[PDB]
Amino acid sequence: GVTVKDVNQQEFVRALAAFLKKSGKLKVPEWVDTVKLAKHKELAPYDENWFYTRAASTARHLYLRGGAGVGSMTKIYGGRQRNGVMPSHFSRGSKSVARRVLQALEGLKMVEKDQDWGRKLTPQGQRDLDRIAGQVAAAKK
Amino acid sequence: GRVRTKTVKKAARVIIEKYYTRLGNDFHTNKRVCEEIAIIPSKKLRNKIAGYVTHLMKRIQRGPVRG
Amino acid sequence: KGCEVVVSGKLRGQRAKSMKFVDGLMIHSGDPVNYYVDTAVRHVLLRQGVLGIKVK
Amino acid sequence: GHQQLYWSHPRKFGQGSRSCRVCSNRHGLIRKYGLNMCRQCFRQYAKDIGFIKLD
Amino acid sequence: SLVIPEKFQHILRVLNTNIDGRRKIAFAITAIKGVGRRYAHVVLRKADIDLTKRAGELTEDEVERVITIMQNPRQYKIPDWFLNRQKDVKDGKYSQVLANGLDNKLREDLERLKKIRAHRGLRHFWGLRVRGQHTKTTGRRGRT
Amino acid sequence: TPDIKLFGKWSTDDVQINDISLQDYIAVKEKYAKYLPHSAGRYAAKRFRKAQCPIVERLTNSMMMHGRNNGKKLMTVRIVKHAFEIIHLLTGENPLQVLVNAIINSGPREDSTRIGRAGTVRRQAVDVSPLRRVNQAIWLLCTGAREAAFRNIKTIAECLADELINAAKGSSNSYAIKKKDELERVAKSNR
Amino acid sequence: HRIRITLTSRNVKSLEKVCADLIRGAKEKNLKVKGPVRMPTKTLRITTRKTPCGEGSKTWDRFQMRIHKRLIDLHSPSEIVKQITSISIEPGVEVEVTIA
Amino acid sequence: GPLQSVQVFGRKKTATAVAHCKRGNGLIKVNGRPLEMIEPRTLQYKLLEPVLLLGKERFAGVDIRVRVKGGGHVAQIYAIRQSISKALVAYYQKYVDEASKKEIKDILIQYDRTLLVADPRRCESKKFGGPGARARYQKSYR
Amino acid sequence: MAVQISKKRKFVADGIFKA
Amino acid sequence: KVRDKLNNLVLFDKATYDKLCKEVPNYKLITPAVVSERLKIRGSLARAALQELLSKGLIKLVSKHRAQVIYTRNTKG
RNA sequence: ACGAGACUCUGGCAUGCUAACUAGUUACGCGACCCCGGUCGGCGUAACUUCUUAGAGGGACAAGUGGCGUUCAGCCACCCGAGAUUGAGCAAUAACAGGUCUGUGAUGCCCUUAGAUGUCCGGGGCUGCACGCGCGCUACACUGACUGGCUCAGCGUGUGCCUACCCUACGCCGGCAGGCGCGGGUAACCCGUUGAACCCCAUUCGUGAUGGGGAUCGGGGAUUGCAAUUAUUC
Repeated sequence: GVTVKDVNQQEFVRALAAFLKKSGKLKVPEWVDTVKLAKHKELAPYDENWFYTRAASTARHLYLRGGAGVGSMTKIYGGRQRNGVMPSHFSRGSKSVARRVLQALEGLKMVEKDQDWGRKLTPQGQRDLDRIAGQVAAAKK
Repeated sequence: GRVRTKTVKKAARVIIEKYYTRLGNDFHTNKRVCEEIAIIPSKKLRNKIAGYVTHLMKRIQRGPVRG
Repeated sequence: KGCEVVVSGKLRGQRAKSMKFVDGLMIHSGDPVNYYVDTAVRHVLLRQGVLGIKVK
Repeated sequence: GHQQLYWSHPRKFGQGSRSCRVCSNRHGLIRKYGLNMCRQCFRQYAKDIGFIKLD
Repeated sequence: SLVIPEKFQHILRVLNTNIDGRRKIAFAITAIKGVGRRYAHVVLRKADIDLTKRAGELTEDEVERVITIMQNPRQYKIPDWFLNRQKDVKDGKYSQVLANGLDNKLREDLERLKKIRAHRGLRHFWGLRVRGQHTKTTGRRGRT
Repeated sequence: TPDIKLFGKWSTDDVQINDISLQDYIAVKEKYAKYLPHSAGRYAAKRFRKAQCPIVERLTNSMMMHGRNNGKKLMTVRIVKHAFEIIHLLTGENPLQVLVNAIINSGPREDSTRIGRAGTVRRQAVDVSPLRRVNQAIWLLCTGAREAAFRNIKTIAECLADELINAAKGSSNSYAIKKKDELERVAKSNR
Repeated sequence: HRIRITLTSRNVKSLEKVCADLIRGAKEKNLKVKGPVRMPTKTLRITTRKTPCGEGSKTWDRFQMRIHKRLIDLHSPSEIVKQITSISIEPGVEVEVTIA
Repeated sequence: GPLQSVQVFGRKKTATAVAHCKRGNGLIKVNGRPLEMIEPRTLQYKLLEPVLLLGKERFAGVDIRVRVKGGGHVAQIYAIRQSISKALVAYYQKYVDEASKKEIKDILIQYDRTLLVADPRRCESKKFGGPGARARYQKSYR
Repeated sequence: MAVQISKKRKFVADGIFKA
Repeated sequence: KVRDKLNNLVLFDKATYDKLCKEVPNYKLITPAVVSERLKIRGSLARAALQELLSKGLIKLVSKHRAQVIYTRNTKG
């Protein structure tokens, strides 16, 4: 038996993104093609279906730590904002992107609304993540 | 460097002049004697005094001291 | 063990001058200046100006 | 209307709504910890308050 | 694949301006005034053009389609805030403005400000910094 | 229980230094060999403690320069590892042997110091300390790689690699050997 | 009753003296008592200039005021707490009694 | 009934790393994940220094679970690589005849002294008049 | 009370009252 | 002392392609930088050419990194 | 006698002492999931200070060894050792036509005092540009720019007196800047296990004033305030 902690996180996120792409029940919004992920970003993402990757990263972060809502989850996807001539500063990500990701994962049977302002994982989602981790570990071994 | 001042040398000279049968070559023993018999309001001064007493007795068991 | 009285201002003249009167022991540096000496700075309203007092 | 002409300007913020509680000056205030004093008067009265120089 | 295709366009004529086809398509059409790197990624996202192909080997049907999207994008689901010239001062219509049109619109805006005799138009007529900043120690290219 | 100890994948044994003046100043012989070129430090605290520092550590410390690269150590470590891959892959021998022989060839033997009053260009010919020779060779090789990999399509790890291979034989084409010969001739000029 | 006594002051030696007095009183009154909980110290710093005008080298002052806090737990009714806190209190030590 | 255990810490700048050694199968996992999957991947040899220097047979009958917090990245790596060796030394000292403790401690000292004793270095306090602890602002003449 | 200022503000106000 | 403005090629020609597939797999060290030097090609083209040569199974890989790729020939022994 | 030293604060360490449901650890039980063990800052409870907090103590003195020295004051090197030069605070006689009358209900003289040089209200200016100088910020790139994923802190601040104006997790709406009902925190309790950046991994780019650099400039939308034009800020 292997959990996600004993397998590489990058390959886990990529395989989980492929799994949620193959499931086809995520309800991708219409403005995904023309949107900027944060106010410090400059261009659109080069990946065409990055919503599955963002959903996989959000699911992995919720498995690692619970009780994360929207503005808590926004702080994870932060970075420096190159202000041109002014010096850089740290800025948060977008709010509606995280809201749509957590709403899509609540619509799917993977995320349960944790009591007192949080979003935990459904035990079916935890089981699904353990299958993905075991498949990646078996493929690597 | 490490050069002692008037208070350390004078205090060491008077404690060897007033006491000899209790003080010795070991630094910790005469350090505790200087704790007991002398009023030292600090600890670095106490350690410097006890070190100079150790060096002075290392001089005295070899030869005479004119001070 | 000591005292120091200094009077500052104009004294029988247009140009100001300071007369310091000290005897005994007086320390200035370290922490033992804080809990030994007491220093008070007051003023005198003379007819030709203001006079300074610093005693310790 | 002199009485309501005297206060056509509401001073509820800015530098002119805050003054030192000793010398009535409006420059270099200390708003930290609810002091509301200028720097010179704070340095003058800092011994009796409790602020002492250690570091 | 890696070999050159037959009938390879070296210089492309788009809106009577020279565009090389040697660069990436998302960064070759940005030489048109009025379009940029963010807008080039959106005009190429609604119509089916892959972003990994160079601009010299694209086909004429794709070229005409991206011309149509870059002229009139409001009916192909492009948001109104994403456009540059929204709520126009004369007719009030949302339109992304191309190169010679951008120059003409800028000229009419400057001539309108000069005619109405505003502070910004007067500072444009003099040749000063119209946004408002300390030009005491900066901008030494104003005179010789 | 390792029989021998490998610097990542390179054997630290079967290497020698030809110049006997730098036996103790180049530390790659079974006492100072480690796995990675990133130690805990405390090598410049004393007056000759840096002589025990390994030459790979010295090159890794001296490579990061020019403002924008200060503090970036792990990047320099992976540059050094990719470089040593290129030296082993091109010449065929061990990268540590090429690195040690590059210090011998690119180190100056004698230098001219300033003498006289102020303003004069009067120089006196002296000879260099053996540790200063090592430092000068390390500095010259690193700045040669730096000026090679600037505004060029060649990468930094390849430019470091071609600088060490050229300096290992002295082909009068690397920048460090040219500067060393220029220093030798300008010090021999006013002797 | 789960009654709590909070002990705070500026100086540390008077606070330690009155705290040790309260602990030894609770020990001699034949009653269980928890130890003093040492709260982290709060440091109040204002860094201000030294010259009143704008002349001279830029020298700054570093004023500092540390505040200590202690927590004291008892298992007694209210009159025991009042009779143990109403005798021999330090002049520079501020005390607050809370009950639940 | 009786159980044997030891808790040994280690630090470099401000990152403490408390280890835990007791009886069990040989397994080393820090914060739940093993040593071979600790970022950064450049310093995997530096993390694996004590195990690969002492041998697998020394870690044959002990399990290790280390929690680490504070510091940056490299300070955390140095804290864990000090804490593993310190925990093994203390475990052999407490529950084994210490000839084994001597024969691991002599070669640990002979490799690097960092593996056992700490690094007594902290950051100096900034002073007014400059951007750092030692550097000063530029002084203009005329 | 209904105000209950902080522990730092209480000591600051006490020092101001003393001054 | 001539600048010689680099007109690197984005896509291949009929002589560049077969001179590369004749000569470049016989190099002792193959890097995108050095094949861009010796072939006067664009940098992304060199990455594509080494990727397709790796897919064809004619070029050995020794290390992979986001800023450094090194390619060799097969062992002649 | 003063100044230095001496003194105080802080950093570095003690598996020993005294204590912690406003800080935890280790065990046990109840849960979720994987293949009998592993993961969980999920829940609860019997010991303790290993982490944390802060009080009293201890340790380091040229103490030991080998040299140089009038064998005096001292210097060099080394072993054991967490340290064998951590940083700051305070700081003498004598003065300077040094700066401050625009910090002061500290102040002498002089001026003004109702057609005021006090006072209040409205508008403007302190930002105005052929130029010169100083402290600085951003870059001149491929040890790099962009796009995703991974992972790591410590000093601090916080609902106010005339004094309106605090820090914010959470659910909804919108690309984003932002918007109403919704809870906590007079604070090791809530923000907060302060998911900080630089760094690390993988694509895109390839010597081109280029996807470097973002000055100047046009159009639109929000928040603060009684009011933003000479763009407050985003």
